[PDB]
Amino acid sequence: MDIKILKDKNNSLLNRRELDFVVKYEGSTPSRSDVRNKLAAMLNAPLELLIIQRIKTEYGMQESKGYAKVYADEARMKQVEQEYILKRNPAPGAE
Amino acid sequence: THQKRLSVPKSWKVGKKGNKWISTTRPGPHSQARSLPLGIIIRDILKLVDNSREGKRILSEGKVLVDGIPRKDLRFPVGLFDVITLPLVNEAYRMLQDEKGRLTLHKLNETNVNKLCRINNKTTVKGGKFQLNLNDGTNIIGSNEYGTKDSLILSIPDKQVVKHLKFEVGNLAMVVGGQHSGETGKIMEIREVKSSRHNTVMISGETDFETIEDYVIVIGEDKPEIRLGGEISE
Amino acid sequence: MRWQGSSRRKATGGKVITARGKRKFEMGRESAETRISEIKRKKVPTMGGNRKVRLLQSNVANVTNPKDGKTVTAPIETVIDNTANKHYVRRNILTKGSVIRTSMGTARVTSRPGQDGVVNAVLIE
Amino acid sequence: PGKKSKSYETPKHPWQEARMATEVQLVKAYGLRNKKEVWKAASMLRMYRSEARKLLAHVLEGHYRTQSEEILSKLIRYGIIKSDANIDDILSLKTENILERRLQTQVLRLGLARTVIQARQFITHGHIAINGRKATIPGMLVSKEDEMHIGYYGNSPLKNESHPERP
Amino acid sequence: MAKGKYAANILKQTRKDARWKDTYYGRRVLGLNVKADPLGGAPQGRGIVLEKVGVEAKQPNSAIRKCVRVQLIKNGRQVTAFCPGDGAVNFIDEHDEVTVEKIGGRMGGAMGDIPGVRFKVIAVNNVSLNQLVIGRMEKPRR
RNA sequence: AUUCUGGUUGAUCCUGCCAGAGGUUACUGCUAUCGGUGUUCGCCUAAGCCAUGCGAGUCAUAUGUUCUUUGUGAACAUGGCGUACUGCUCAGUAACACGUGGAUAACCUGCCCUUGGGUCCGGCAUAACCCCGGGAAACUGGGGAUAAUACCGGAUAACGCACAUAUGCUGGAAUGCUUUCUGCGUAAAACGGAUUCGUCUGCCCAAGGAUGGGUCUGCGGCCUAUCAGGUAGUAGUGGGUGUAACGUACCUACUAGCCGACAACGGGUACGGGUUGUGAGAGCAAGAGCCCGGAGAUGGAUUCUGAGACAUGAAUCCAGGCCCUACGGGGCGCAGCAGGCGCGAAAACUUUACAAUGCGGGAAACCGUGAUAAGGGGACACCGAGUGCCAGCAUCAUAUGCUGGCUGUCCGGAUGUGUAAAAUACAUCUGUUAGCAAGGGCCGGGCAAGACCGGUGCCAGCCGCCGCGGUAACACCGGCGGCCCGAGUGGUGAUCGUGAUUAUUGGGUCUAAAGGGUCCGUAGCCGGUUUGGUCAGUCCUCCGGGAAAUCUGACAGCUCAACUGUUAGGCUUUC
Ligand SMILES: [Mg+2]
Repeated sequence: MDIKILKDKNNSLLNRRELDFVVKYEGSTPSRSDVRNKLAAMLNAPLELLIIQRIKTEYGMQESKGYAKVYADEARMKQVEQEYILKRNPAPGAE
Repeated sequence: THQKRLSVPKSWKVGKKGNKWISTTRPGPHSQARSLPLGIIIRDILKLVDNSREGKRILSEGKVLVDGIPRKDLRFPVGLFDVITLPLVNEAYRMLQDEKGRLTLHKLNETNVNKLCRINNKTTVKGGKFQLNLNDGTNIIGSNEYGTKDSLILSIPDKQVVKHLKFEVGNLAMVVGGQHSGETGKIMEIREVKSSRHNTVMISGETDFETIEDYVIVIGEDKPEIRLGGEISE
Repeated sequence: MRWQGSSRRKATGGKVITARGKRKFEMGRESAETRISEIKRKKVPTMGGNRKVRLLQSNVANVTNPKDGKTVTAPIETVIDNTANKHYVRRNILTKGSVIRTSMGTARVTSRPGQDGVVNAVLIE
Repeated sequence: PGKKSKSYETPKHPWQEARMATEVQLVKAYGLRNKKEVWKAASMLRMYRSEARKLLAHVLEGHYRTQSEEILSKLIRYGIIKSDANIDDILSLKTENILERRLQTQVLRLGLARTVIQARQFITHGHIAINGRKATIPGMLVSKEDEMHIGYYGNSPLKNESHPERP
Repeated sequence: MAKGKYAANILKQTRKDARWKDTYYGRRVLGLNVKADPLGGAPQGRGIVLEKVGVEAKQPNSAIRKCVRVQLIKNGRQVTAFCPGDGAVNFIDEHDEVTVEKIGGRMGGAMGDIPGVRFKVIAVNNVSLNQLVIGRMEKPRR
């Protein structure tokens, strides 16, 4: 599975990084944890800190849209991000 | 106090997508016809917050200012020539009406800049005051030098007078309606044509024409005193 | 309560068939007529928190001399006459445009007591 | 309300012998399925023809130049008319160009399948792609620029050239 | 029919009066069709069969046309209904529930050599009488 | 594609309709794999009646009380705001109701907005709680304690009279604001709450705006004469009354008008428009759904509360039906969402979630939301696909053959993307002997298809129309065969076109239906050449408008597609 990132705008009004990238996966659309693990090494973002909102794969060609995000605080994520995103994004040791 | 997707105003540039209501603007100081929500502005034009909840959060946390006033409500109206200031990037934007009568935003350079208003009805508050029918900011309750339609300029956020931009024959003028919106040009003849409706005005910039006095803004002496046009960012 | 809605035929006598009910904003109150008695008023409310003062009885007036422009309060004794109704003179009703009799002199009521809350009468010259 | 009626048209008398013969010949030649497909292709044809009539009535004005050039630019994009064409060339437009712009016709004349219906099944069964897009639509409307990049899909078995039914 | 420039009123009046001589427009505006027909604009109906009559055909032709006599429940209107197909009276008897529809003949009226009959059966006990005539459905015992 | 075909005749021309042929709409017979788009699915009968759940609730930074899971955590009470906005329905309404252009200098506005001020003394109930209950319930009593942005009382304005005082707007234009002050009657607030004591948010007030709504009038749009007079508060003047405000809206004195034959009054019908159907167009027909305005809440009247209502989740009574009762009494009306009975030709789940978009609540964190979104179900409308492909070989030229393999768009599975979470969709893989996935009408003419074989004998039947059968039925029934359409295909209405069969464009009227018996003659309508003047229709042009939506084309983006955004046009019209 392969990833290339294009847009990394940082919102000054919240102190978070907007991660936009193209998922050049092969065959099976990768899960959110796997895409987070791959996207972490591209910009030095921990799993608890790096957050992804969608890995949306298109028809036909094995290319997907990844709208990931980065925060300088997990409490900031819990204050801003929705609870379904926090559940959907597995924390270190999460259940 | 609702408004629907289809019956969105003609001055609202945002499309007709979604599900019925699109962010009902308050009563506010400005007219509802030439007004956009600050939530809709920050969620469509600038793209600093995508959700309505996150927009309400960022507004409520004192992060966006409208002429130095950090409004916490996402339904605040915006009129023409309004300045939005964001200190964290030094992003300055001005409400402008393009050639189709719609409201857009032009980016400015400096964070600190004046705002332009206009005179609409000079009344007399009791106490020897010449009330100018002000609607926003602070001002000066002045004298008979301040006539109707004089298009005063005032600082931000203290809103003190910078320069009385009184109109005469030949002075600059910006259109605020019709098919000539945004075609700023010099005044040619401001004729006080007596009639039951309202008077008229002659203006010619790039091309000459006749325009109505309620569709003219006295926006400068000979050149733009305010930062009229910067960068048209969607 | 009275109905002040637009209900009196069209121009011809064709009876107007109402398509709407008696709306709340078309309901007018009763003509609280004023007489010569103990000075009595009521703070009836109206639209938008505007409690209009309605007078009912009064034997005093604010007679206003026109010769010197001096306003002095003198008692009302009798309505001399009235152009509006020939019966209010007999009833001692105090409507605007009537003529009262005071201690200062004969005066004409120049204020509507049912809307003004006072009886302001101009002293006739 | 705001709903939509059909796209194609219908004959006033529905059993014209020579007209039905031409319809069956076009359907069998180009590998079509429905009579309404030919009807809708002729409806796009008469759309271009009616736009041509509306423009050619005036005989090109400050804004009619735009309305008369945008259609010609789009058709040169799609190539239904000649490359060195004018407004008037659209008036003499037959539906073979429209059927040619159909992707089944394009793949049939690109030699990616022996027969037209085999081109149909190859396009629908992911055997025809364009730069990674596994498009499965016979009714796809492609450009001349679109035509060159067309090929087998990288996942479909015909990308490997071992197919016996394939040439 | 005045051809002057300022004569639109006369042409409008004379077109207004001449329109009434058409049967269709006058009968549409006057509402004779809604007032007349038992179904009242309903495309089909539902009536209780009462009596069965094999009514005769026209003068040149010669035949017996099986026509049930049915009274509607929506309106209580008594009419005559023609039951088509071979074995037509075999699948319908007295006191049934049968859908009825117009025969669809001349001007919406009676069709063919059937005199005085304008309604036809289309289904007996909410099942298609055409399929019973064909032989793909069976008559319910209800 | 600006379309013709059969029928009256022994045969022709023709007037003339009938029927044929295409849409669309409603309903429906037969029948059937799937996806996409969104603005459809109890309108047409019953605006009939409703069991059940639910749809508006929120406020710890207003006050007050008991716990703790110690936290903007919950329960109770006083109190503020909100529920008058959305949502539904389409009865009434032929109307300033509506579309559209103006007006309000004739008016009200809680929330919101900016500037100018102020935020002053007090008084002290009554809540939950305590003690006792009454009551079948609905409801709800007494005594004891007490608080607030609760409520009451007091000081500095507005309101109305009369004045003098300078352009301040608008400007034909004061009648308003007013510098005003004068005296005469004549008023408000919570120095509340929190804090990081930085400040934030609230109360009163004045001016204005904005928002909401009332009022107002030029103009635009039904059938009807087998509907000719209608109107007395009706038409108007003065003075009043009430109103938020103008007003016969009501009252008084008076005048004798007002509308109508260029259609008043009455009947018929109808939610209006944006628009929709259809046609080459002129037109013609309907305006259920998406948006704007209107009205309605079982029929009806009346009223409280509020800035705003005569309130869809307020009351009161009458009519009407129904309902819980311990028989003393007490409720209810789904034209709010699913659902039920009834009704009929005539339509769904008593699913999911506040994730988003909005709304009210909160200072905030946030909570509620049958609004909204998400689905389930209904041959809704449109669009896109597939059930086959396939070389070689054979007869009766396209059917199963014989054989050869080959693909997975469909169906089933796996796994992840994915949504609030689902499902579909989406990607790889892989399941298939390509087998599971086609029907529907019709075959004499009109009209594309059989003069092939038995049946029946003016019978059974067919038949939009024409026309068939009493003995050789290409006609009818099974068969055989064939034809057209296509997950669709027919039926009956309707309606448009056909049809120049309503004709201004664009028809006829000697003999086919049709010139009035003749004639005189008003409104209407049509009008000589000609000089002089105007420019109202008209003409070119300008400026204010004519909401979006839907329409057309393209671009951009959904895989093509329809569809969403930008944009150039259209309509909006005919001010
Ligand atoms: Mg009140």
